[PDB]
Amino acid sequence: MDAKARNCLLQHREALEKDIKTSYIMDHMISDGFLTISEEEKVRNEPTQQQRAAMLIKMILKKDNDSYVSFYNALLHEGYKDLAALLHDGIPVVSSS
Repeated sequence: MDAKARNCLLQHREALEKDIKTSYIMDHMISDGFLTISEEEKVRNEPTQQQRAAMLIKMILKKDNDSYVSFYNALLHEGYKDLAALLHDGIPVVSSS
């Protein structure tokens, strides 16, 4: 069992905040079935500062780890293999061991 992978998505807020900002990528994913769509109408105007993209990412892992694996394939479906590798490179092993 790799618990570090769960921390990768939680610590990937600074990477997604600059790369993927609360948009179709984050919305089309949550509405995909991971979390109820009712949360979308809330996040739209619930947050006010950077916390907006901070609660949207935590919500992904806050539900289950299965949604985290889908987001990796959802980005590779178009052309995000660059950033997608960043997450898939820390989920399994770190670097040395």
